[PDB]
Amino acid sequence: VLLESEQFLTELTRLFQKCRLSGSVFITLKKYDGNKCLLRATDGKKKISTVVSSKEVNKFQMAYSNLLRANMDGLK
Amino acid sequence: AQYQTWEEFSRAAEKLYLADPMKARVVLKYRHSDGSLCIKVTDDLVCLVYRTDQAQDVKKIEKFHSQLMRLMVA
Repeated sequence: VLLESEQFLTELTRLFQKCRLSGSVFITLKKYDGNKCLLRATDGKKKISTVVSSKEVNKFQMAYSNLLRANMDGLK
Repeated sequence: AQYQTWEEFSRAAEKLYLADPMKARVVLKYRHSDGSLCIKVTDDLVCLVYRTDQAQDVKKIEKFHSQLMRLMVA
């Protein structure tokens, strides 16, 4: 579903919290025009899509980076 | 294909992106149950994969993803 940049962050956060015991979160980046970019998040059951333009790329970048680093932990 | 190294996978991905921007794409998959993170970039002619999350490399993975986003938005 096409969603704005704000609610996409909390949807992705809830997706991260959902697959803690089982599941994988897929994040895809691709250049979509019809400059704009397309980002989709899908764990297999729920699909979320968001388009980011150059007017809010800077605002979206820091939030996306903080969210991505917050909910990823592997092997030390 | 599966270049399990650093400073070589990223350069190859950048070269693939510069080869064709309309078809280049990257998919990020994280599995919390196994604690594994995998990076795959597809150019529709070649595909590269990268297992062994190496949690120390989270910053250099997210920075690469954001850098690709910046080029996709420029």
